[PDB]
Amino acid sequence: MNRHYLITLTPMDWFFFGGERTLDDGKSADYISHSNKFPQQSALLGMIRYQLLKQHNLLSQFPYTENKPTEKEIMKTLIGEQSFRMTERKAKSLGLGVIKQISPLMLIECKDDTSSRSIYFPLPLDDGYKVSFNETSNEDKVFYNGIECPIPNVYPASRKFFDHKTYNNYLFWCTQGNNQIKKLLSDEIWISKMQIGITKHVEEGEDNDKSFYKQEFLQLKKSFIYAFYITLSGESELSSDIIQLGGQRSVFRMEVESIEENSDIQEKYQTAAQFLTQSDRLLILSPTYVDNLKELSALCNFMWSDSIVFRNIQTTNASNFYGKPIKSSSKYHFLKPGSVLYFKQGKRKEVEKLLMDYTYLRLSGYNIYI
RNA sequence: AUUAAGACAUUCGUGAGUGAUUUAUUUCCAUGAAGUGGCGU
Repeated sequence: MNRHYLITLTPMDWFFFGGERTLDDGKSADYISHSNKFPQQSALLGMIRYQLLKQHNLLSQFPYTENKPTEKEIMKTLIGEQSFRMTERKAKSLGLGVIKQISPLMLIECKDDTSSRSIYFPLPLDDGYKVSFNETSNEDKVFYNGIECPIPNVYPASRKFFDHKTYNNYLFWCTQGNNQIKKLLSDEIWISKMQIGITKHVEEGEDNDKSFYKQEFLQLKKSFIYAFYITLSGESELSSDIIQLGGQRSVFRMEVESIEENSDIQEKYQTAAQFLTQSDRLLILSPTYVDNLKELSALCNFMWSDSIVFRNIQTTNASNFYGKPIKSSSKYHFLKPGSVLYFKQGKRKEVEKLLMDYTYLRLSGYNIYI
């Protein structure tokens, strides 16, 4: 039937998950490139597809080449005809091969024990404060670009009011304790180094395009690994290997573990995130892509949200795999993890319906909440 | 096939130029070539 795996990635060296105004972008190519802390789920999909072809010896080698029909059909049945695409955001099927669903990438801490792994999540933006939202006729009201919404009274749940100077919840990641949420600073998880690189020969070149590039390489602290859950169609197999995930040939180690069958991985991820639940808000655990933010703000009053940029590399089975890849023509803005959507009385169901209507994005571990 | 791939912080560069171990300082101070006669009553 279907087969469920847990896939742990261990950084062998300093990795580089980059992208936005990255190098070789032109328009002041901006040699200084900073690494994103996580890869896009598209990178996860592509890595899975690349390794699936590696196991079956179906990769493209040598300069521009061709394909015979039967290997084309086996690539169809294994990986799919087309990469992760934003245009298929409302397709009810993943449009790929044996891959059905992947959980959002999760940060996992591996203590030196048989003891289980602690799952670390970004700290909710509302953690530490209470939002009361007093609404009995006009007593206070705010317009967000021309929409009526209640007033967000925010107090430190410890009265005073929200001092943005004290606000440091965006710098923390959380995990479950006995009954205390364990807060970890982002620096205690990711260490960064700036690298200076040049081309030695020196030929005719112009700045941002000849030499002298600086890249941010991230290292993940000792006992921390990246993980996700995958469902495969059952006629394939995933083998432990050494992978390339990210930019500048960032090399990782796959440990593929088979979890017991009949296990919906979405329920597993939500069980992991259960300790952050609050009855009055929806916690965004992974980037979300509501097609109308004004529509969402209609039913949510205070959206304690941030934004991340998403851009995808678009390739098919027959594409120049050695060349400037085709990037997604549109830049897609996603809701940062840890974002808080505060809804009206009731009305939770149709905002959840708006969030889950992107079933293709739900399957690629994006619009996940708790 | 993954906002990817490719790229030595490198090429040129003398720890060198100018600059007396020189200036000041009596081998000097004290000091008798001196002392005494002897016998032959």
